[PDB]
Amino acid sequence: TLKGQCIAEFLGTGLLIFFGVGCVAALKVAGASFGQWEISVIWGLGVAMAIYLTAGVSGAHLNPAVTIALWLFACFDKRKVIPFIVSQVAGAFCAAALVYGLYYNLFFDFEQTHHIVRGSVESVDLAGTFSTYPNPHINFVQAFAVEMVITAILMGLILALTDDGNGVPRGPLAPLLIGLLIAVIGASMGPLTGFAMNPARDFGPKVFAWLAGWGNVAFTGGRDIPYFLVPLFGPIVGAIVGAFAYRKLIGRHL
Amino acid sequence: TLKGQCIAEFLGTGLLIFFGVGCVAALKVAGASFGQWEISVIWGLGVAMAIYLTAGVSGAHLNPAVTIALWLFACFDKRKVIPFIVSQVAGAFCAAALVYGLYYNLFFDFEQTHHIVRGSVESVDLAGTFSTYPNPHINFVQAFAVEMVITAILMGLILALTDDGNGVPRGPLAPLLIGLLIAVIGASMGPLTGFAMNPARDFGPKVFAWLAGWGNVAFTGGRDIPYFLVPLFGPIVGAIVGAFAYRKLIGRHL
Amino acid sequence: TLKGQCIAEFLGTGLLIFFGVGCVAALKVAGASFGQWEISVIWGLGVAMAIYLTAGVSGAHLNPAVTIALWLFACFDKRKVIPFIVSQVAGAFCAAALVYGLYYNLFFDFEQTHHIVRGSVESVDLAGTFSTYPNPHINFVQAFAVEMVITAILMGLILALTDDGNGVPRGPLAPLLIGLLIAVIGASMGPLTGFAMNPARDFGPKVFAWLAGWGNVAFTGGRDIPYFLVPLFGPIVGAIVGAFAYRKLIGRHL
Amino acid sequence: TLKGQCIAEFLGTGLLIFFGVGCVAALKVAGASFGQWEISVIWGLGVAMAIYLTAGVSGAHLNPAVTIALWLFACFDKRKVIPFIVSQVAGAFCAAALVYGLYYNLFFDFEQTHHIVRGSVESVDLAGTFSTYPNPHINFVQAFAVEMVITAILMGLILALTDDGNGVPRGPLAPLLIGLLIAVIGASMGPLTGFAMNPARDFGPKVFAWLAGWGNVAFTGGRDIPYFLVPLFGPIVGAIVGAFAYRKLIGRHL
Ligand SMILES: CCCCCCCCO[C@@H]1O[C@H](CO)[C@@H](O)[C@H](O)[C@H]1O
Ligand SMILES: CCCCCCCCO[C@@H]1O[C@H](CO)[C@@H](O)[C@H](O)[C@H]1O
Ligand SMILES: CCCCCCCCO[C@@H]1O[C@H](CO)[C@@H](O)[C@H](O)[C@H]1O
Ligand SMILES: CCCCCCCCO[C@@H]1O[C@H](CO)[C@@H](O)[C@H](O)[C@H]1O
Ligand SMILES: CCCCCCCCO[C@@H]1O[C@H](CO)[C@@H](O)[C@H](O)[C@H]1O
Ligand SMILES: CCCCCCCCO[C@@H]1O[C@H](CO)[C@@H](O)[C@H](O)[C@H]1O
Ligand SMILES: CCCCCCCCO[C@@H]1O[C@H](CO)[C@@H](O)[C@H](O)[C@H]1O
Ligand SMILES: CCCCCCCCO[C@@H]1O[C@H](CO)[C@@H](O)[C@H](O)[C@H]1O
Ligand SMILES: CCCCCCCCO[C@@H]1O[C@H](CO)[C@@H](O)[C@H](O)[C@H]1O
Ligand SMILES: CCCCCCCCO[C@@H]1O[C@H](CO)[C@@H](O)[C@H](O)[C@H]1O
Ligand SMILES: CCCCCCCCO[C@@H]1O[C@H](CO)[C@@H](O)[C@H](O)[C@H]1O
Ligand SMILES: CCCCCCCCO[C@@H]1O[C@H](CO)[C@@H](O)[C@H](O)[C@H]1O
Repeated sequence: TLKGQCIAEFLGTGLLIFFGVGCVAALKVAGASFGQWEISVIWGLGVAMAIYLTAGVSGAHLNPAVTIALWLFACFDKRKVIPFIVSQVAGAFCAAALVYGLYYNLFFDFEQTHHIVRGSVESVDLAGTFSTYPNPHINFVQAFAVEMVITAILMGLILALTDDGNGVPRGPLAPLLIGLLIAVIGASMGPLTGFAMNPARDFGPKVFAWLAGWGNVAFTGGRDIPYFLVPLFGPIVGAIVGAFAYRKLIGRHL
Repeated sequence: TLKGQCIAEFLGTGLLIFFGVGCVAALKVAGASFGQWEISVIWGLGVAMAIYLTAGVSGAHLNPAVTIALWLFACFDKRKVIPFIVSQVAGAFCAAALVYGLYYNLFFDFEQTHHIVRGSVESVDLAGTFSTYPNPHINFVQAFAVEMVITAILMGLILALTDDGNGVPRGPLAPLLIGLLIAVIGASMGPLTGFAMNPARDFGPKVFAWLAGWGNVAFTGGRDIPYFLVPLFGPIVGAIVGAFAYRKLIGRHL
Repeated sequence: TLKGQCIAEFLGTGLLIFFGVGCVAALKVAGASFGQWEISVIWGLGVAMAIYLTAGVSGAHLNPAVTIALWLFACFDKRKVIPFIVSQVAGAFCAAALVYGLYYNLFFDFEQTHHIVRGSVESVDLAGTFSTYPNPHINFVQAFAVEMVITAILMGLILALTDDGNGVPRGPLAPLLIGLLIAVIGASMGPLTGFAMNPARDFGPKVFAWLAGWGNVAFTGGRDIPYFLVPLFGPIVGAIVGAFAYRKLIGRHL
Repeated sequence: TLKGQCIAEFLGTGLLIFFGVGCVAALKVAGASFGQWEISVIWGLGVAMAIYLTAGVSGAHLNPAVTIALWLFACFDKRKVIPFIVSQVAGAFCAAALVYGLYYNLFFDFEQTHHIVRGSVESVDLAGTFSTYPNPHINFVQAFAVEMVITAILMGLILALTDDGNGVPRGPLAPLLIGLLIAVIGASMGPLTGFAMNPARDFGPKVFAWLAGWGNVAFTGGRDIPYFLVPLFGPIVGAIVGAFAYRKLIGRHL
């Protein structure tokens, strides 16, 4: 039932944000030792678990860019596109709230200790706990290209890993492999834009940080062009290219 | 036979405490370099091995919260609930003793070198080798919510990973995936309460540290409200919610 | 179709260079925390994904040394040897360009900040982002022996992991295991020559760095004997030994 | 054929020493960043590959303690016990020589730079590249207990992971899981005695270091009681206990 699938998409998306935002909070306000690889593998494995939990019900999109691409290139029912997307964004938002609630005290003590004013340009770093912001050395267009390229890779490899007509079927290994895929993308490209690749994963938590005291910088990242636009459209404009490229360059040759 | 299952639960629970408490001892008194992720993945993989060793005999609960939840939502024989729980706690206690016995000299030389009085409030850090204690910035109720939420997630995902009617069956991959699940929980939430999620895993070693010279602080953690209560009830009150949530939100939609 | 296989070899080789060169760029110009193991596992998993993507089409050589060895010991069609090799080198070259394009600004700001003249002997370190260079303490012949030994091991274990007549078939696990194989080679021998083991993986990006401003040092590494020769021939002269050794010492005993 | 099995045991044992001793050399003389977990996982995965390579031919013992235990509790042909053990020790010795040959220059430059006299008590640290030595805070008997306990665990879990009558068969996952088992043992107990658990893995390289200039300390570790005895007998006296415990406590209940 659609209602059951929307619930799964809500829970699955919330689950990966819980693990994801959770580990970044540990790094930022709990002093945990996490390198780029550790942060990336935790996000990836977190995603794998979310897939294992919801694949049997909704098919585990847990990503608006993936839903839209599967609609355009996988015959996914267009009537379920918006219901899935609203569920994904709602789950991400709620999970972000839950993580903030559990780490609550550490956020305030860190801001107090380091004299950080939440909502200021300097608080964007802590806001990074919830969503993505661009590397200091790159601009809007450059950040957009990054998200576009990595999401295309994400979509393309998701199709390849789940395409049973491509080599030996992965079976139950598929979700795990998708998690490791996210891990290598995060390790190789993460320093540039925080490998968002998912509109729900970014906007939901951004809206929460906005409500929790970070204000407008949660959306702009302290940049002239409001940054939230990149994690919103770059992934969509990227998953479509990825899906297209797979069928034309790999599938059409299987 | 029940006697055979209690032996397996004793060994399995002891095995994961051996690996778990062992790596934390290495970190604390042997100067090993371990970040939050490393500590978490070792605990998780340690649990996976314990499952591989005992699943075929007892079903590998190795956790009182899991036993009680499987009794309430999986038709697990109620007559085996207490026998399993006593075996789990006894195994955890013994393994803790074994690890202390192997690292014995390093404990005393570390305390001597750093002028630490075992049993004092400052020795709670070393006591952390055996069991869990709350992050300095959070209190009793906050720590209780953490354990409740993560154990619910643990139970829920354990059911999802072992539910063959949910997507493609994991088969022999299940235990490993459960280990990785524990790893991501430990990495994302571990800095808050040491992701106990298991009454036997915490109480058994706490009782040992109590007997080995840490005294009352082993139970209180140096807090007004005796901390041991959290790792004792939070997990139980959490595994039940998790089990419930799975059947109602995911299973009922498969 | 051969055209379809050359496209897959181009994409697959480009994919592993993207992830590989990407993570090294993060380490060198983005300040990411990556140890030898992290760098090695990312390269390995990156290779695994490239295999999953192309195995079903071309068989996933993604390495000139592997193509030549499979031709000499696996009846691989000799008419496809050169088409595969040109595709592999072209894909590696293009991916290197793409990674440089995404990290563009970080390269210049790093060189500016650390007063590094691109093209100078001191810029060889940054050039290391794209390809391999020898450890300061070893010379040409020593570096050649390293690449020869590790590629022989690579080829031999690739055959063993994919040989269904050897123990229990790995099935869909094969690519992942090959990735982990590369990871352990990189961790144990990587500090010596950057575990190139693949002519396309090294020459393509070297030619790019040459064109992007590093000049002649991209090829020589600042050594009397032009270093590029080692990653070019050592792997070939090594994959053949490895393939030979497998059939004679292991296969002939199955 | 026995000759073919002895060759596989020689190669397999040599392979894991190559990866193992290789990564420790990187850490000690090549300045690579490796924590206890990284070193442990590399050794483990290295062992997994050695198993994948030789399991189909010899059954992949690659360890005298395992051969002897399988003879006493698995009906392994006693006529092949000594031939296997000589092959294991010879392979370990040769691999150690090969690793030293590839890292040759780094050893001398490190000793020169840090004014270390090879053969002196202070050179035992570098000798640690090849084999195991006890933690400064523990003595002979304590080190013996460690090796005994961990090898018993090793043997017992190897039997459990390969016992198809125990839960869902692992199939091709078995070797990998055994590698991860070694990884968690190394992470939790490695700081105490270098988790030798294998007479061939320790004696062979010790004999090499002895011949390569470390002299008598290679065998004694600079201790009154010659240390080499522990990695020699502790594992044997431990694998037997482990094998026994498995059949009596787990197998007899399947
Ligand atoms: C299983 C799903 C449970 C969802 C619980 C959501 C709990 C939200 O948590 C709450 O969020 C508030 C706003 O950020 C904070 O101010 C509170 O301190 C916090 O407890
Ligand atoms: C599940 C629904 C959660 C809704 C968002 C609640 C966020 C509460 O968060 C609070 O917001 C206040 C106003 O910004 C801030 O001043 C506080 O510091 C912050 O704790
Ligand atoms: C699913 C995502 C839909 C996003 C629709 C656009 C939401 C824009 O949101 C708006 O962004 C501005 C940024 O400066 C702010 O000034 C506004 O307060 C904020 O509400
Ligand atoms: C296979 C299971 C073996 C269980 C052996 C338990 C060994 C306990 O070990 C002992 O514990 C004592 C109390 O902590 C210490 O004082 C001793 O030094 C130590 O050797
Ligand atoms: C397997 C059964 C083990 C029972 C617990 C034995 C713990 C012994 O441990 C010892 O306890 C003494 C009293 O606290 C302390 O003074 C010592 O420092 C400590 O080594
Ligand atoms: C399976 C777990 C059952 C636990 C039952 C409660 C055990 C309480 O244990 C008690 O805790 C107090 C804490 O300050 C101490 O003062 C006591 O000495 C100690 O025995
Ligand atoms: C899906 C495959 C897309 C291939 C795109 C290749 C893009 C190359 O990228 C370009 O490379 C130039 C030379 O290094 C740089 O100067 C540019 O700044 C960069 O954008
Ligand atoms: C996909 C085809 C890419 C072809 C290579 C383009 C490399 C452009 O790279 C540019 O090269 C210039 C000349 O070396 C340098 O001076 C610049 O600093 C560099 O950005
Ligand atoms: C598939 C790989 C084929 C490689 C063929 C040899 C290419 C050599 O390339 C040459 O190397 C010299 C190094 O100093 C340079 O001086 C030249 O400018 C460069 O073009
Ligand atoms: C595939 C198996 C190849 C085995 C090759 C063994 C090579 C030994 O290597 C040699 O060892 C000597 C003694 O340590 C050193 O002095 C030499 O420098 C080194 O090259
Ligand atoms: C494969 C057979 C290898 C046999 C062992 C050769 C070890 C050579 O190693 C050499 O040994 C000399 C004597 O100790 C030392 O003085 C040198 O420093 C050392 O390089
Ligand atoms: C398979 C392993 C068999 C080992 C048999 C015992 C080998 C002992 O070896 C001996 O050890 C002594 C240690 O101080 C040295 O003095 C000798 O030079 C050395 O040859």
